[PDB]
Amino acid sequence: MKTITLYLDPASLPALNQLMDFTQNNEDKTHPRIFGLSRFKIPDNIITQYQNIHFVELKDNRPTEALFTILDQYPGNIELNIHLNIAHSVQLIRPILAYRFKHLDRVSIQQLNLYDDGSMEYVDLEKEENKDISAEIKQAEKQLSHYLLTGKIKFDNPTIARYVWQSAFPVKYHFLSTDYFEKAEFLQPLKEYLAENYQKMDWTAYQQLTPEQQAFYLTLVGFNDEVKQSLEVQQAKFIFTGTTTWEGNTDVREYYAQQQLNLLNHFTQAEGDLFIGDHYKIYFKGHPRGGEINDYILNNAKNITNIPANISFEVLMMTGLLPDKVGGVASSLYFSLPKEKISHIIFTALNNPYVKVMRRLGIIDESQVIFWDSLKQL
Ligand SMILES: OC[C@H]1O[C@@H](O[C@H]2[C@H](O)[C@@H](O)[C@@H](O)O[C@@H]2CO)[C@H](O)[C@@H](O)[C@H]1O
Ligand SMILES: Nc1ccn([C@@H]2O[C@H](COP(=O)(O)O)[C@@H](O)[C@H]2O)c(=O)n1
Repeated sequence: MKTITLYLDPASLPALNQLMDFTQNNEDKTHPRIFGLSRFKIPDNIITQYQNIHFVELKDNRPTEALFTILDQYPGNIELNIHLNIAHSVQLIRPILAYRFKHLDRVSIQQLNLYDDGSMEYVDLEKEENKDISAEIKQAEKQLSHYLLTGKIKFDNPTIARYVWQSAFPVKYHFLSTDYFEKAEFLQPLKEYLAENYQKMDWTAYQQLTPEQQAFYLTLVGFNDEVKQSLEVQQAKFIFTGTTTWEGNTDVREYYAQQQLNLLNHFTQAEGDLFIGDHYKIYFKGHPRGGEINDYILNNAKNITNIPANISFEVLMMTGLLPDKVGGVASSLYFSLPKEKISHIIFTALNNPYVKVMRRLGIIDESQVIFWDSLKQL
């Protein structure tokens, strides 16, 4: 019948893996594709090369009703090939299942490919440390079953629910950390349950594409020549990475802005706690959703070369353009960065789930961790 490919992600890391999927499968100009990537604008010159190509907005972590207008265009039996954010998988598939409900006879779910949002999945798993994971799976399995038959979301364990899709669909997980599932002893039943339905995110994907596909991908992720040449400088490089807050609260937005500027100053100034040297070129790699937090850095910093916030950090590792050193606020980008390039990771005590994930992984050592409120105003 007809296979329809849906690419869905309100965040960054899954959309990045999914655009690699699109690249590897881009010889096919007619395969039906729906792009719900909040953080990614397919270039119009590329859009015109394709047909059966669609775009849907996401709101509240899920495709809007406009998804239905698009699917209505394929009146035959359709099998949906779905790519999702793991943390948001339940919401993202919500409207698809509501469409399926109305068109049971002709609409099926072929397969799921799922990708980590990032650290969030691991932070949340860390909170599941003192629970019977075995029992939790079997309960989530049952509750997923009720979701698929009523369309109603009710989960006793919303975290573990994100990993029981194989009880209903052919599934593949792509993990930022397969080492997490191995080292976290409490999660062994999960690891075993997932069996061979998971792999690690493959960062070597880009070097195995053809030159034409490589340029194609860089055009998807917004990685222009200007940025390429800005990083090829004949000098040692430090990239300062920013963060963002998921709180529209103005006072908090400005606080993050103020603290992050102060953090940079600890890195780049002589009097700083994290002073790196005088012999580094300084770059700002802002969070893609930083917004006014990113603006605050640019407006208030000096001798700083901006790498536009929209380019994901991992693209620099695709293209072998990693700097000498990287420091900043704890980020999903630190999970896949070679350990030799970590200057310092800062967290926004002993029982911080995020500190624990990164301690478990070897990303930060037995080191007395650095919170950003623990730093003097320079
Ligand atoms: O919406 C994309 C981002 O979601 C963030 O998670 C939010 C969530 O969307 C919101 O509804 C509420 O639950 O707060 C969460 C953060 O605690 C993710 O953190 C981010 O990675 C994106 O997926
Ligand atoms: N400063 C930053 C922060 C995040 N990012 C991208 O966004 C993703 C999610 O990062 P966070 O965990 O910081 O939200 C990362 O994997 C990275 O691709 C970035 O490219 N530069």
